[PDB]
Amino acid sequence: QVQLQESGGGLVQAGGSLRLSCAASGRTFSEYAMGWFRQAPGKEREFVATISWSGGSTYYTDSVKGRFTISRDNAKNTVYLQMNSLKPDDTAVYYCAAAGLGTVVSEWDYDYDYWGQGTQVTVSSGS
Amino acid sequence: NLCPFGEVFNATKFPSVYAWERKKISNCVADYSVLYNSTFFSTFKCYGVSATKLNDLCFSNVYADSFVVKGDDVRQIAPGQTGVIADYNYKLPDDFMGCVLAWNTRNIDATSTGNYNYKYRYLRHGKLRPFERDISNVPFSPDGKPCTPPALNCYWPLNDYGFYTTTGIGYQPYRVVVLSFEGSLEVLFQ
Ligand SMILES: *[C@@H]1O[C@H](CO)[C@@H](O)[C@H](O)[C@H]1NC(C)=O
Repeated sequence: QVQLQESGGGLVQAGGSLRLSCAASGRTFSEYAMGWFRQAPGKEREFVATISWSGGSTYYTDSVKGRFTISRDNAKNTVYLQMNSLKPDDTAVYYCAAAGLGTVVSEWDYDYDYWGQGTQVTVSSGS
Repeated sequence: NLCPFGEVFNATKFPSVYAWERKKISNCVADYSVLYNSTFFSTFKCYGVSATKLNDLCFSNVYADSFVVKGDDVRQIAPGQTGVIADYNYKLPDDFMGCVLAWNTRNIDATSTGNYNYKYRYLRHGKLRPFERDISNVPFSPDGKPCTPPALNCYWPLNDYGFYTTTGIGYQPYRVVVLSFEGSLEVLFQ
């Protein structure tokens, strides 16, 4: 009933950019917090960024602080993730996620009730 | 004059969770702008009260509690939660109305060698009640009777958090602030 879907991932190389998108359905999108998670291969899924229902307050993980930008479009029912200056570490499947009632922001995977399937992002470099 | 929230959130020193401290905020009108849109906060959940609407409130009688816990223990600062923190250190009522705020303090509360100044209680006879606080440090026995070390089956109930800068986020230090809102209608006498 209430579902997310990722888009905008692909192949890029180190120093390029990528603009992720995630459309939601099932209820009012402007009433909940959203958050981005990612999972490198082998390593456990970690948190990236989170946006409040209003877009006013945000918070990011340190590995991306300064490079990544989370923003939403409540008119468009979708939240984005601008990624600049990508590094081979940033290779991961990126999961979109939606928070629950009363959650303004959260970096914690247990505070989001709905999860998308994930879009691949691969940054490759020289060796 | 507006409620002095900066002196709570931006205070230099914070306490151990077992010795959590409480500030009354009243006789002021509160500008919630500083909490609403920020890059400062990693966790922000409100319970019972509308998370959107706190700037509307007009007759403020709020209590702010401060303490430090480990990242994985932030989960326990919620109504109806179990665990060493909720049971023995800081317990939130089922009927809680208010907000729970926390932010990572690794760069100021953790060291490469390890910061062991922050403590939590881990042995106790029976769970705390909501908003109960226990700063006693007396030897504990699993059968309830009094107790004098170095007797067998006699333990000390506090233990150190150990905050290193190399551990995962779940073990990094977090400063927490709980805002509790008094009931809106209180009967003083009949
Ligand atoms: C702490 O102080 C800084 C500088 O004025 C400010 O950006 C921040 O919002 C303050 N925090 C609170 C809760 O007032």
